[PDB]
Amino acid sequence: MAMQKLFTYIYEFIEYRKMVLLEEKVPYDKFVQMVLNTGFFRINAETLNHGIVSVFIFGANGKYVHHGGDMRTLLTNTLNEKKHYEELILIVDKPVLSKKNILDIIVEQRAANPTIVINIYPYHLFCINIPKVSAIPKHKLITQEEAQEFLGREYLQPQDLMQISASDPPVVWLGGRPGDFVQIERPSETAMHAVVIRFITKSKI
Amino acid sequence: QSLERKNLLNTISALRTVNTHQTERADMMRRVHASYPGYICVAQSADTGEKVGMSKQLAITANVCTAGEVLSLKQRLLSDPAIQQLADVSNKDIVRKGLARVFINGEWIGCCTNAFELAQRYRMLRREGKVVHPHTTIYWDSMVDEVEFWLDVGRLTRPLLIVDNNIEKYNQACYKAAEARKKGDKDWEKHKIPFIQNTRFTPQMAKDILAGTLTLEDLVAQGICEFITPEEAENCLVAFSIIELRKHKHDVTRRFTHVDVPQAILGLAALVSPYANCTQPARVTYETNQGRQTGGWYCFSWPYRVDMNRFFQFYNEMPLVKTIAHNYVIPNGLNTIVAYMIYGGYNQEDSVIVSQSFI
Amino acid sequence: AITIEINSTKFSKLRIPWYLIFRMFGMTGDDSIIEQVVFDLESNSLVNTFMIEILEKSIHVLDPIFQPVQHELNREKIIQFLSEKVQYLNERQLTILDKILLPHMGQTADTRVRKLRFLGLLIHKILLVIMNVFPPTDRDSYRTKRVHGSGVSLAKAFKAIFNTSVIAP
Amino acid sequence: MKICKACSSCMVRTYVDGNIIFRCSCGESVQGDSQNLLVSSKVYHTGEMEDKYKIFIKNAPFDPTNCQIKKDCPNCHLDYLTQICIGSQKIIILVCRCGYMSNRG
Amino acid sequence: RSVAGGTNKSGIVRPQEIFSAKPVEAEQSSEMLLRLKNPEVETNKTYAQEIANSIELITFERLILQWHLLYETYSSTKKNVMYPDFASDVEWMTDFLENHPLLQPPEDIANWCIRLELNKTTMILKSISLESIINSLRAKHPNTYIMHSVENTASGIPIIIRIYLRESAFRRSTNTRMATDEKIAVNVVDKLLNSTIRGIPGIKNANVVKLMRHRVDAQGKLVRLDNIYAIKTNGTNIFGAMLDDNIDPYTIVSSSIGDTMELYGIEAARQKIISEIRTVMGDKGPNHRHLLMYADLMTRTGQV
Amino acid sequence: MSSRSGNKGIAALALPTSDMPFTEDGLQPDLIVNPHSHPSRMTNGQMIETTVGLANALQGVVTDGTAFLPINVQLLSERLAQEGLRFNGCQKMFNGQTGEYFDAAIFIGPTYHQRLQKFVLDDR
Amino acid sequence: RKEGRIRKSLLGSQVWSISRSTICGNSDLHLDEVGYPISFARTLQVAETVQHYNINRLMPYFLNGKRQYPGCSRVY
Amino acid sequence: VGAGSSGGIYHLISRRYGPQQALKMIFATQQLALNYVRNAGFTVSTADMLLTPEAHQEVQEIINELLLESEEINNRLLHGDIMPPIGLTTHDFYEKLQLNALKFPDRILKPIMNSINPETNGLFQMVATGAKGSNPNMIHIMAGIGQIEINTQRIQPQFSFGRTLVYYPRFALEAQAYGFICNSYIAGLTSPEFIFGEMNGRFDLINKALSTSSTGYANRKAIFGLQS
Amino acid sequence: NFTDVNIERPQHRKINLLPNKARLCGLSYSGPVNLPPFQVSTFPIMRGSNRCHTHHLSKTAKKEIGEDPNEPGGYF
Amino acid sequence: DFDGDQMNLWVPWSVMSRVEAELLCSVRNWFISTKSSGPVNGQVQDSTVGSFLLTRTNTPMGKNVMNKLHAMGLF
Ligand SMILES: [Mg+2]
Ligand SMILES: [Zn+2]
Ligand SMILES: [Zn+2]
Repeated sequence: MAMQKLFTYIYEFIEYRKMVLLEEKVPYDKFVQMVLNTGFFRINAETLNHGIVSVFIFGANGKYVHHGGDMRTLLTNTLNEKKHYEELILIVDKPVLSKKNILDIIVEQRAANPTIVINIYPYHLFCINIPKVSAIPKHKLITQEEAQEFLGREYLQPQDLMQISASDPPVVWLGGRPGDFVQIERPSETAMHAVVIRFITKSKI
Repeated sequence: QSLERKNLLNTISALRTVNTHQTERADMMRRVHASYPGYICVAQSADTGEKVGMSKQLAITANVCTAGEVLSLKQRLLSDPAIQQLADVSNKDIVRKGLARVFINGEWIGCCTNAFELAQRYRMLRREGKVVHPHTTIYWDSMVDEVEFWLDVGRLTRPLLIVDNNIEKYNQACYKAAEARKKGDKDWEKHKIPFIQNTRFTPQMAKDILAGTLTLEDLVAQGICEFITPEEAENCLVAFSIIELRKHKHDVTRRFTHVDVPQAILGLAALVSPYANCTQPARVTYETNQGRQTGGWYCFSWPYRVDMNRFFQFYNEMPLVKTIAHNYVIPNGLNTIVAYMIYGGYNQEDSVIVSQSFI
Repeated sequence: AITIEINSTKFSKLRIPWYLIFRMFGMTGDDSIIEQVVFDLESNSLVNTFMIEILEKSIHVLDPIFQPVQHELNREKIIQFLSEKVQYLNERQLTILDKILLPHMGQTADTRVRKLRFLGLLIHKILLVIMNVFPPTDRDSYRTKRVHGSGVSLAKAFKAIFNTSVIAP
Repeated sequence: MKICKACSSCMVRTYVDGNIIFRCSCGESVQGDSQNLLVSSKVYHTGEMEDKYKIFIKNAPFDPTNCQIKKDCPNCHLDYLTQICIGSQKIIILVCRCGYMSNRG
Repeated sequence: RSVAGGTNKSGIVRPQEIFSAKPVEAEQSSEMLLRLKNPEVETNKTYAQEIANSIELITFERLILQWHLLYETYSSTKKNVMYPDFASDVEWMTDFLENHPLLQPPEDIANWCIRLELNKTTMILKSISLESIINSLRAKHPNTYIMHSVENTASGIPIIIRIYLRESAFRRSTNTRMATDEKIAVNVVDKLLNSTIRGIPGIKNANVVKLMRHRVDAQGKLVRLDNIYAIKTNGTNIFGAMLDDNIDPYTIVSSSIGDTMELYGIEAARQKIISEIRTVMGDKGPNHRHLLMYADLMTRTGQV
Repeated sequence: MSSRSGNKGIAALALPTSDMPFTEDGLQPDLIVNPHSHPSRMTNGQMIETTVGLANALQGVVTDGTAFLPINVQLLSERLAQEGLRFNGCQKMFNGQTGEYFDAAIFIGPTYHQRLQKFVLDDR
Repeated sequence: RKEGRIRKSLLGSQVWSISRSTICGNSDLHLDEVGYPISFARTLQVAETVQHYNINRLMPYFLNGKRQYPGCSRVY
Repeated sequence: VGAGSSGGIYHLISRRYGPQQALKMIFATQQLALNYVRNAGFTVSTADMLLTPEAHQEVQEIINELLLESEEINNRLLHGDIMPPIGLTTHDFYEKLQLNALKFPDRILKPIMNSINPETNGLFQMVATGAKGSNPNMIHIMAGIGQIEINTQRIQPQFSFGRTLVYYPRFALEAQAYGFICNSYIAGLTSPEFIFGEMNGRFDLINKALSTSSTGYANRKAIFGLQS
Repeated sequence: NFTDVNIERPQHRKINLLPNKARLCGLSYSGPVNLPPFQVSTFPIMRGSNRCHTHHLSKTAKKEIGEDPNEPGGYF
Repeated sequence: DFDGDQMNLWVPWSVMSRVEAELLCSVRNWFISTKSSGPVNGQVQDSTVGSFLLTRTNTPMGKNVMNKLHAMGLF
């Protein structure tokens, strides 16, 4: 089911993000037990810039996904810890994404900490190795210098480019922030593969 | 609509046209419904545009009924001892005693102990033709056990030749053979008689019709043919031709109530086409459209009349291969000599090369 | 719920529940009203029981428009509320009703019982169709069609034109 | 069904709380026996067709538009029998005027 | 084209689904092509068939002959005043009680019972045991109590199960207290009848299809394989088939643009639009670049 | 122009008498209809009508060709043979412009044709 | 709607200097040739501005006028 | 040389010499073909569509095989041998079982080709060279129409309950009652066979009208979303 | 209430209005209806009906008044 | 087709529209289909069956040969 796939592929997501785990991996039984008891499983990883990315895995029937007060408490407590906190990732059931109160607390604490990136994603984002899916063309983030020279040669503003959501599964796995540029190598039945650059825009939900 | 005088065919088809006034509904109302044969020409319709199937033409024998004497038949039904009035039977009696609801023009009057018996008795009274008018509709619904009598205006009727069986004698002989077999006789099979079914129409009647001395009214009054409505057509097993009736002359498993004339399923415009059943039916529909837009003697009073966009063609010929339609509409067109051949590529894609001298 | 709408200049856009029309016509008892549709109350078989439960749920459904009279057995109250929605006034609204409700059965007060029996039969047939006992009526079959020309078409147009040009002034 | 004896109406259920108590518009109440506990039910595609076509099957030997087959009637010994194919299960039923019905279904 | 239920591809229904960007639920001909994990078992048609059977969604009401929402409670210490027809259940209701000492009827029970009769023909047809049904119902319905008969007996004795509602389910309706206990009890029947006993949700059917595929050999030749078996389902659930271990999760092909977009992203949805339009165009379709114009226009914003 | 089988056609060529093809007996067409107009639309009634009318003209009769009357095209072709023509209604034919005979015998005969009242002077 | 100012008057147009007729086959015309009847050829006109390089070519048109073909009927 | 033939000679002439050369070559080769038939002659006859008496018997025997195969399926229905597989009801299984049994074999071309002289038959040559017509057209004219199918199913009993037409009994089991036409066009259809062809023929006319209007509304919405 | 009715054959100012006269002159082939008995109304008549002047006429009789002897009528 | 079809024809009178008509909208530019990238035009009907009759190896008269006069007459 969703929990075992999420458990096996969240670490593939962390490795694909070029992140190193601060803690140690627990067996699957311990993970599911901790999800059932605490209501979430928190995985902390460190980026190349020594920033901290915390991954929260919320069970379907946990208290946090139902009552916004506990979500507020958890987020406010973790965000006040003495960590660099490059990003916060919250993995929940897809029906939770349609729950207005949880979204309200997410956006409220996002406004409370302008520096920290807080993102909430469904399970299916991390229930597979997204970059290894055949139907997904190879995405890669390009630096602002490469994007700047490409736009200068093309006489384009970033807003003229085709757009891509920051919540797109390949972009989530890449870790692309809004305002960044992602180059896609798409297969072509007319040219036998092609390259486009898409502008990353604000995340959905 | 404006009477378009393209030809006599256009006139009598414009007066024979029935008008109905991107969904499944649009598809379904334009189809050839299985209730059409004999009443609506299965070929005639528009071939282009949204008017496909929106225009319906009466078949050749199809007529439109006038309102019959509803009250006379209603009093005959009420006075019938086989019908029990509504004030005498309750709903509980209806379901318990197996009574069938009797309607006249959709108005429920009385109930009967046997729907089939009532329908057959009144169909016989209609065949004889004095007490029950031949244009009345007597429909028995075997699925809900109702007998409906219809005499309202607007019914489509067509005459159908009646087929008669010896099914009563066949049944009696079957019982006799069974009883002989049960008594122990070895030759009980000799008691069985062959089943016979036929129409009473004889070649003499055909000659008399052609001679003019026999009319349809005489055939109806003699019990040879009777008028059938789509309502009653749902109660009929019709042999599509005298060939099919003759093939099953002794088939007790296929007992027809009527025998059809195959040309009756087409209208005048469709019957103009010769060997239409040897052609794709869509082309016969194309003929129904095109036969009504051809020049000719569009109106025999043309010089007295002042007309707009009316074309009078000097020369008309009877077709060398004529059809039954030309007995009723003046033939317009010519028996051109045509060569089916390639001649220089000038007749490609539905073009024609014409003789300038012929023009 | 089973709501019966009569299309008329006075009666329009109103969907009277069926039992109300049955009670306005007499025989206020709901058991006999049910019998008018099921034809037998002491009968087995699943179609009859399904009909009875269907009619029960129809009776008990709260009509947002006919809330006060949903349970009333006072026939005069039903007729009065109908009149305001559309004893001498009690009769007139009932007298206009039978003329506009199944006129082919009759337009006089001696045809109310047969009108109710026929209406019960119609409801029964609709319920048989909803039970998949029978298919819907074929909209293209010619058993249920009529062809009208000249005589019928002009007379109805003459009838409409006669009052407005002769009688109306 | 429960019909109010005071006014011949239908009494609603109002399950309260361990027992059924039928309630009318009169305020009349008759409670209810052990057979009143069936709140709802459903039987799946079972027990139909023969009763659904009871009138039609009874009328079949007399309808002249029904297909007939060459087969002796075991009851009255007619070499022809009326053949009926009803339902999506395509149930063949052979009936005769005498009353033979061949109840397979 | 067919007009059968499950896939309404008649007329212009499918092009409108593509061009008007209808969501997954609005689709009437959704399909998935699932590849069996690992290529050696791929050629096994019997293996592919049993994976298909395990994938088809099995709803509880599929296994049920009849059900009756009764008004009766069970305590095992009282008379309980049971329904006269179903008072014979107490012969095996006591037998169940002595066989399951760990599942005594609780005190918070209600008097709303749902007696159902299982279809043993369907159970053996899909190879579903009674305990598999019982475990599925308890896992998904924590606010009910379930008793049942014994499944080992032969024909003539039916499999009977009664779900007894608990008072916990009724207390959740205070926010919508206009609905009485009857409406809640009937409501839980619909939820209970639609509980998933087996299969992937949304997979109405799963048929084994023979695929044409290419592969590179040890010699480097590109050969075309005609012995490859895969599962073609009615209905789309990419996430559901992704969680299945018997399905290659990286080669799931759905006919839906909406499900491809939510699961895979805009670039995969853009490729799905091309493939979906090309299916409609037939074998006399336009140049491929005209399909790129449609898909790139429809996906230029990051959304379909 | 149209035949009674619904095969419409636009007249685009007027050839003089000397330019029309003619048979060995001097029979020449009024209309030259492409054989490619037959196979797709399957207007076989027109073919059968021409076959029957070839024998009708030589016998000096007008025959009933109503739909659903019994038809035997083999017997109609045998009737053609009995009237002195070939089994098919095909004759040796000469090109009018050159005088050369076609290698194939050409099917030529009387087919009833109608002028549809759509006029080019009205349309243009 | 389809008859409105946008769809009928703006996105479409009624135009001058245009002819319509039934089409028919001509195997003696090249694939990029169209057979234009002479009556329409005199109705529809081609505007030729007179200069030194075309004055001699345009004179036969001008002299023919409406009487003879190839003619001309207008001068600005 | 055909129109729309990718990789044909005119496509090649366009690729190497230009589309104007291809247009000039289409006209020039057209004149050669037309000037050849100016001497060769080409015609179609009623005898071109006529089967020999031996081939007509061969076609009759083929159809009798299809009717017997349909008849045996009926006998399996009379005795209840029709066992529908999972996913289909008995009616659905029977209907698809009858459609398969009433399909014409490939060998129906054998009597047609026996009667046809390919080097001289104008009807065959028009079909065989791709000029006009198809093999099903030739079989329908010469051998038999076969089974009428509307929306990949036989004629539904819409006349009444269990009746397709007034000419057939209720719950008729003969294949002819449901759109099987044993006759060919040359043989002439009977009245009920002609009616079924009309339903199929009118169905195509309706589809042509509805498709053009339905595609037109989609075409304009496609234009406005893409024109920029 | 009205109880006196008689539709009369079409009249021209009174002379019998023949269908040809109505067609050429542009009138309406209508007949008066009576409703003491009075009449202010006219009602179009169907050619060929018993209320038409051509009901009883034979082929030659139809020819003398200018009507088509062969057409059935049935129009207004 | 030629079963009654009508087509509009307008002759460009302006110099700009005439230059455009000749260089851009000439039907030589539509010989290859934009939709399918294949050729649109070719032989139809008589020329399709006449090309087969011309190029077939054998006729019923023997070999498919013509003398010099008829070979010249084809051109
Ligand atoms: Mg055309
Ligand atoms: Zn009461
Ligand atoms: Zn018997």
